[PDB]
Amino acid sequence: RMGRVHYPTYRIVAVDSRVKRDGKYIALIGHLNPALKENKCKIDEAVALEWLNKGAKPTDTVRSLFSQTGLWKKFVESKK
Amino acid sequence: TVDLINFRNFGIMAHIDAGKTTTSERILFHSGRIHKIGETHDGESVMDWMEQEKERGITITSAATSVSWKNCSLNLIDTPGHVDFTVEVERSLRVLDGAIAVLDAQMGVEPQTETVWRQASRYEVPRIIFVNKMDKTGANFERSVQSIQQRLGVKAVPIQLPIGAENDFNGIIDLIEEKVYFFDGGKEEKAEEKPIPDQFKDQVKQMRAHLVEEVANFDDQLMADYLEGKEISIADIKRCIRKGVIGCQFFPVLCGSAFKNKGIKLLLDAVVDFLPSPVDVPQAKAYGEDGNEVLISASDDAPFVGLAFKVATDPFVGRLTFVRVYSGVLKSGSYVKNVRKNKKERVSRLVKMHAQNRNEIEEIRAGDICAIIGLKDTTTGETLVDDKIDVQLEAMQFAQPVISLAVEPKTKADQEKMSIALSKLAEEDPTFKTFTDPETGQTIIAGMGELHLDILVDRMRREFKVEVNVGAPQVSFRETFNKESEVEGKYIKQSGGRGQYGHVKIRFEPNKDKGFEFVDKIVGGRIPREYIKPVQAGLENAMASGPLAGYPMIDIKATLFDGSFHEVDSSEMAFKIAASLALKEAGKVCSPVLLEPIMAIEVTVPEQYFGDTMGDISSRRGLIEGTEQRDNVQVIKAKVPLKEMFGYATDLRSFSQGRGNYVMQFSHYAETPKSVVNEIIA
Amino acid sequence: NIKSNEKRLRQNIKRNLNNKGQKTKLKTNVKNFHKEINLDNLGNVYSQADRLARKGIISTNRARRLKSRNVAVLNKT
Amino acid sequence: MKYTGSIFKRSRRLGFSLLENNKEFSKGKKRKTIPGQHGNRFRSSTMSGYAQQLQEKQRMQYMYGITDKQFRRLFRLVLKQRGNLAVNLFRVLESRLDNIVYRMGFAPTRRSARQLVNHGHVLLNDRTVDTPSIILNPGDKVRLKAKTIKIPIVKAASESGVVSPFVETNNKTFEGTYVRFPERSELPAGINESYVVEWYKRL
RNA sequence: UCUGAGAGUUUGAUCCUGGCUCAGGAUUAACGCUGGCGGCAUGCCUAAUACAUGCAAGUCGAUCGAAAGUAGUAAUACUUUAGAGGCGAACGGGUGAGUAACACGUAUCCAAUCUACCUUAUAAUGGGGGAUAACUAGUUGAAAGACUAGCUAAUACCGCAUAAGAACUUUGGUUCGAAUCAAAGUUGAAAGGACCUGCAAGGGUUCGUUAUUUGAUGAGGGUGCGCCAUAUCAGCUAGUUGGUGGGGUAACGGCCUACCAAGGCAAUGACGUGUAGCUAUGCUGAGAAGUAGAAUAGCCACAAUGGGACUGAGACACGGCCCAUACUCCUACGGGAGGCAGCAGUAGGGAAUUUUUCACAAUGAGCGAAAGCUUGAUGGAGCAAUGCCGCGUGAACGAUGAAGGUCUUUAAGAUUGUAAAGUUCUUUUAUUUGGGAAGAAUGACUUUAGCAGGUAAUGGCUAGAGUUUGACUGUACCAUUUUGAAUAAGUGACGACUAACUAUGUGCCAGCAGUCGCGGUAAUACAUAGGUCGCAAGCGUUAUCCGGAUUU
Repeated sequence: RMGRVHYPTYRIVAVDSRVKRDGKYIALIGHLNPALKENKCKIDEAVALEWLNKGAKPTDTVRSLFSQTGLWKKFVESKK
Repeated sequence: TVDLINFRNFGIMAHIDAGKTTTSERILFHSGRIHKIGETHDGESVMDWMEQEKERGITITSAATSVSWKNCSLNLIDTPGHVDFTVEVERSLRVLDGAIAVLDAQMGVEPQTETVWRQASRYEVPRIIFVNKMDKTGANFERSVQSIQQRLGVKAVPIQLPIGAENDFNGIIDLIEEKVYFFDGGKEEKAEEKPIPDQFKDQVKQMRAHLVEEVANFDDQLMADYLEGKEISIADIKRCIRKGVIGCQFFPVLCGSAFKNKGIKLLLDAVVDFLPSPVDVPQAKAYGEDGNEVLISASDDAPFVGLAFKVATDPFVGRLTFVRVYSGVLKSGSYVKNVRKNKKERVSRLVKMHAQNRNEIEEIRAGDICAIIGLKDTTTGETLVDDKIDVQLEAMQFAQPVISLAVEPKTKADQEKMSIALSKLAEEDPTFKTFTDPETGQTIIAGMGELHLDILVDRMRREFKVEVNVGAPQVSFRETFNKESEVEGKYIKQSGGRGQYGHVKIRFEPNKDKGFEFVDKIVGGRIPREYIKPVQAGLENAMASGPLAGYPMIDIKATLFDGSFHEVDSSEMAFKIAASLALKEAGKVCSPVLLEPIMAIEVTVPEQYFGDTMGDISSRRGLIEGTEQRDNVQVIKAKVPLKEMFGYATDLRSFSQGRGNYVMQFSHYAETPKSVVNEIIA
Repeated sequence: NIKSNEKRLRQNIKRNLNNKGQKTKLKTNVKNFHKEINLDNLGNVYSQADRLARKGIISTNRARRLKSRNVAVLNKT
Repeated sequence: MKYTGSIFKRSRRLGFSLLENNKEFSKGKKRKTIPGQHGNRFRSSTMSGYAQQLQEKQRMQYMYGITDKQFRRLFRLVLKQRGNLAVNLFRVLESRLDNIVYRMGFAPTRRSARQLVNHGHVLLNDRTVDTPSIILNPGDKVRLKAKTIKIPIVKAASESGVVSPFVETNNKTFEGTYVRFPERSELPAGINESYVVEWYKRL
């Protein structure tokens, strides 16, 4: 994780699965704070579409969060 | 996994040249049926390297050597790392629970077996007798048993007898069992029993008489059976011997020639049967730390308890701490604490150290001896507890060596790294002390013969890569010269931006009643009072260095008879500057006599080797014309000079075969003869 | 540490031998074409080298370069 | 020192007091000279602007029981916002918990207030408070954790004190509220704050 | 709202040029005295010196033969890997010796570059053959193993045929060094597995194979400008420079080769030498600028030293392969095994910088459909006053100054000092008893209902509930939770530079110091005593760069 010990942080960041954490990437989609979870997340809701449309699917641990936000419903429109 | 009846902690504790090293070597050779030793077949293909006794004993000693038998696994230890030492065997017999001492058959005065025998007699720890020499000259059984019984008086009960002379040994007798025949030579790898003939039946009856006659103190029903004559079963009589052993009042003797390796397995059977198990004997009754020093013990239960006794050093690993696991089946890897020092000593790997390799066992059963790796702050005496149990300190007797050798290395950086190594060595293996005196800078070390310092230099150079040569004892002497009449101290120089002057005349009188005192014989006041006190101190600052070499001038009086100075000149320091000048000149004329430190030597002697000791003392310039005995043993007091006692230590050690030790005390300082003062300067 | 590296140590040698065989027949066809230039040799080179270009032995770039350089001398008649 | 344990010496040397005046109660001589033994006719050896700047700095700092490094930290945070920093330093210093605690009439001395606060005898915003190093914000209350309301000192000194005009309190329930920022002309002070501003050259 | 502090010193005195030190912050920091406590941050600057032991990337049986087991005459349901085969081991992780040059940084062009695996659509997933490991057998040996014959299977290998589209060459459309679009010749594809519906029938469903088409990703390539010092380094250079043909690189190119031809770069500093990881930035300064480039992040560099090559989309590969060299280890001397600049740890050096630690709970990666497995990345713990920060050693009454030190040296009196003696209040911390969360509602699994090209079904997606994963922790926090100020102060200075003075001893002596300089009988400058001040759980001491310093 990043940020502070006992106060973790992980920015929702657009990147391809090639390198380590906190390095080269393409776009900054947003951020989520697990230290206080009340169904809220910093999401641009627009750039994430461009990130998803060029491959490089996000980290597997955010799929439920994006479904809660409502991004999968509008993303699966391509395969419809 | 194992039953505590099978696991046993025994050992061999014997005098060198009696076969102790040899018997340990060959026991490891023929008992190597466990892969940790494996010496039985893997020592025959390889050539055993024989270098010395020193290096082999250093690199083969294993505080935990486990060997496998039919049902009972043993754990042995070879403690004696010197000619003979008391605190090492103290720690060992304090942590171990089985003693096998061999008897000499080549120089049979038994110098260093008697000491450990008396120690065990005061310790009351189970001990058995075996003899390594049976097929060698001077190794007859009857003479040995008669001599030990007559001299030591321990009420030994030899059980098994050999066959043939002290060189034609060709068969083994067991008094309650059949006879052991030999198919091959040594190595005792084939076992078979045969009935006894009359030629041995006679001695069978004869020695069974002594065997069962003495056991009358155990289970009087056996005495009734002996009165009746009905045959006594082996089980009950052997249980009686077990009771005698645990009571530490009966001591059986075995037979066999381990030097050529005859009679090995029967030794194993006898020692595993006659000696108790560490589950049936209560653990060492040690005194706790609460304000009472009450006896406590965990009885091989869950609480892990351990007292550090051995700490060795090894490169690539660090500190290997040989400690006894008195109770507790602990885990490999934990953080234990000791209360007497308040630090969590790290438990990283609980290992067993073998002659040729190491083996870290995951868990060790209670009542065992083993090493631990790490333990960066371990001192002998701390209690290792982390299962919520109070600490303990077992203390009944301790001794520190006084046999002193004063040496010095040959290089300064060599001395520095020697100090760095010896501090750690003292931290790990307490068996000697270290003194540094401000005379010139010398290491006064505590030794036990030359072998101790040889072990020192070996363990230093083979590990730390140090070049060092030992030195000779160098000591000083006090000084006192003749009472002079007058001295002429002149200070003439135009320096200091002013006038420098001083004219001193002192009759210098040494005294032995009181210390230094200054006397002013300047009645007319030709010198100022304010100029007296510094130059006084100058003599007090010059009483540390004489005119010859700087020998201590102690308790000497000064009386300023006459003096003069310059009214506007004669700086004060020049006075004291002159004070050392004139004192030298007349001091050269005075031809001082020395004062040697005379000491008292108390030697306890059995009054059978006093001739050599008395002659050596006479040669060492002493006063002896008789003896003064403590109503059963003679403790002679002798006045000795310190200048030659260092060699006299080992001379007395060798003259009495190491049987008589002494203690050094500071008597006083006495007048010297001319044969000492002619050596004052080169 | 490592447990299956020897698998690749023995795996590549036989595959390398097979690839050497493919390369050798390719070079044999190229030399045959170089001896004299005609349509049948070029066709044989195509039919026996396109399979090599299919798999991971020689990339298609080198194959294209080789056939272009062959059809050049073919058209130089 | 955070807990000097001896304030009368400082009062005698500085001629000032945290209260109005209670550090001279005729227990022997009532002398306004310097303490110790240095001669009653000597004053000092160097009396430049540096000396008086340091004297006023120590006066202001020891009037609040604060350490110098924390004072420098406070000055650093003061440099963030701008305005009339001369009186703003006083306003921010008074916003510390124990200062307003005395301004509430709770306890006569800041040291007593610190002793009360640290041992867990004060409640604020439903959270236990153990330090007076809290930057008070306009519109905040302070409770008393009614279990510890049985302290005799605060009960006795609630009425016998003086309430500052920029703070209010319902002393019957022993809870006070911060009204507005403090002012220079409403509190007893004569400190040349400009010397304090100029002296610290770390920034 | 914002941007600049001075002082001392050479001379009888003064001015002036010029130099040095002090008054400021700070670290990859150390030393001496000490010494409550939490959070955060940090911890080989030197020897790219060797390194003991264990751990450091494996995975796939829902890919295959062979081999064991649980129960079952047999079929079988499941767990396993020695091997084959597939994917991944080219990532992640560290270390700064060389490199003073398109390496880095920056804007760019690839009418010169590949891009497996992820996203988009599409021509499709046709048919045979021969193979060899494990195993069986025989030698050798301590194991180690290797060697030699026999049998097997596939998504391993090699052929047979069909191709949209591709590749290749001729004809015609067509471009700001080359490219579009038509007709033709030529030529190359593979491989199955799991599941459902069916009596068989076939079909469908999921993974995946092969030829494509799409972007994106990542890497490569050359140029503009910027990017250390040195003239006590004047000429450097021969594949060096250029044309032609061929080879070769992933592509373009003396990148290589055959012939031919002889310049290129330089006084605007080549070339040689010395030093050096670069960049965002840390620090200082108001700034122009100076300094170092520790964490952290991007790039290249190397992996005992030096050469090569195979493998695969991706290497000339931190712990793949061969050789040489140096070193090192074991051996029953037949022969083998090895590279901590991966994590801790050891030796040595240095003044000096950590424990031979707990788990994948969170994140990522690899494989697999998944239950899941590996993860020395990582999350933690612990040490280390190493730094920053809050935080304590209590708080309120209580003398003409308790005793006593010290001073007044002459007492009368002052001072230590409301500090104390004593009274009251209280427990951060401490000691004991209890409750004891969040970090994780993340991923699957199972029951419900719906959606979709679709069917008879099964599978993919979303909505709902339940199962659970926590190493940390008996953490934090609180609780008629017991006791009681109780369990808790140092370090520098006191002539002026820059804040606070007196006595005693010391007689150019012992001794001081960053500067002025003190001490030859009274030292406020030495030693010490009392008191005082400057900081603070730290205080001072030396070394580094900055400010002061318009002292480049």
